[PDB]
Amino acid sequence: SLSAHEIRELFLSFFEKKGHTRVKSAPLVPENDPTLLFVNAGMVPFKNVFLGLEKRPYKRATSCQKCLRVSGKHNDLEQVGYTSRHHTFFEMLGNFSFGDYFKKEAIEYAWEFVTEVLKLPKEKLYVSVYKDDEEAYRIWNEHIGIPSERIWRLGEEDNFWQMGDVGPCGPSSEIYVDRGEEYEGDERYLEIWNLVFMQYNRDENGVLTPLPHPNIDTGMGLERIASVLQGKNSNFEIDIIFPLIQFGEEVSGKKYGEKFETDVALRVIADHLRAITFAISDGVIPSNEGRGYVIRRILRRAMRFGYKLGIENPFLYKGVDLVVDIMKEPYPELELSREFVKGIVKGEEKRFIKTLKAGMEYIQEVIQKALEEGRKTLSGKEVFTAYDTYGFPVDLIDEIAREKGLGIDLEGFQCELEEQRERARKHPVYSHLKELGKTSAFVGAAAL
Ligand SMILES: Nc1ncnc2c1ncn2[C@@H]1O[C@H](COP(=O)(O)OP(=O)(O)OP(=O)(O)O)[C@@H](O)[C@H]1O
Ligand SMILES: [Mg+2]
Ligand SMILES: [Mg+2]
Ligand SMILES: [Mg+2]
Repeated sequence: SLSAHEIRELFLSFFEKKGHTRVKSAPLVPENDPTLLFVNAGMVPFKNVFLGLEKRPYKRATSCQKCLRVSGKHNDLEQVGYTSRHHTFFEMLGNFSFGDYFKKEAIEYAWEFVTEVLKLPKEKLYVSVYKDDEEAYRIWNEHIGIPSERIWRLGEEDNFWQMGDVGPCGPSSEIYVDRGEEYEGDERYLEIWNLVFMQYNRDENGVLTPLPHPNIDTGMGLERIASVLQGKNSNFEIDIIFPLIQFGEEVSGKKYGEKFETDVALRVIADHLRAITFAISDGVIPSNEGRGYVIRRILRRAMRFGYKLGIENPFLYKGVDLVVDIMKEPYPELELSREFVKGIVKGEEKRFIKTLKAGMEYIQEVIQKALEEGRKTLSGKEVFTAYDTYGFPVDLIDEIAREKGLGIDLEGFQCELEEQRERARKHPVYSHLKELGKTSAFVGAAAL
């Protein structure tokens, strides 16, 4: 069945055998790249290798990179807690080939692990390849010997990965595990591995030119595949995250399997706990802008659902220990940051807790008040009060109102923001005008 810490260890040890020097996951905080707030894949730290800038001693490298999908174009923070497959923090596993082997090797080493290493029968496996990429279809169907009906040839939106507007990109291939007949869609056909084939380098005009030395990039979700092997139907039910859920059950008294708006918060605490744990360990302090404000948002949204559960006291600080204990094997580093990070998560809570509550009474007050006078949204002078007078993240104010079906007049919040940038300026983060709303959801009032 393999445990979480067993699958990760089987992955890295397996490819090491395939000539892949095991590398240590870089910190969630990008070293020399101010734009990319948080890492998001195993090829992030090696982005300068595929480019040809760096020349690591090894032509091959495997790693379990710590990822955080809460910024830029890959922002999942919204669906976190609403589904069973979306996390902020998550462990990505993968192999990378720096102009070494290619598709014929990337697949072989990818099929042996899934069948000869994960003990998943080859009768329920499924794969995908870029239709116009007969190169991969041959290896799969002909070489490896897989039936055609079990292979899908999709378009660009499904089988063509790119490293931005310009740079190395190319066709891809995904490995899907069939979960029976009781399920439907991407569930029954859970994506478990993403094999990316850097073949072409898109120029500034959108034209694709081949590379003289192709590359390989793979990203298998640890928690996601762990679900399969652990016969679970939720990434939140794995040996490493469930204890965190029950931790919520115990802090509130509530249990799993009853209401929808309850299982959510439970997943919210457990997930966000992982986020705010490794984050602070990798050098992030709750501030009012950029990275430092992403942790604060994640830590404040946990604070909210916790309060929605009835937990009227700082609790996440107790959850930091559980994480270190569950994650001290692959990342012993956390132990040293345990007490450290424990003081931080406890420091933030006792700071905003009193405000977080007062605010919940304010916001909810203008909710029923609004829907009575027939308003379908919250006024700009209302979401702002909660943003300033209460330090509530603008995204949170939105989620708190979205419950009753109410929205928030964007333009109002827009004008209201100008009514303060002109007021404060008449009677760090710099933001344009009319572009205030494209930054007000990522920076606090005190920093905006
Ligand atoms: N938030 C997440 N929580 C859990 N697993 C994830 C998450 N994001 C990605 N994964 C897993 O990591 C694998 C590699 O990431 P990839 O970039 O292919 O994801 P994706 O294209 O966003 O697909 P998906 O829609 O299933 O998240 C995915 O196939 C999936 O198994
Ligand atoms: Mg996705
Ligand atoms: Mg996909
Ligand atoms: Mg994918």
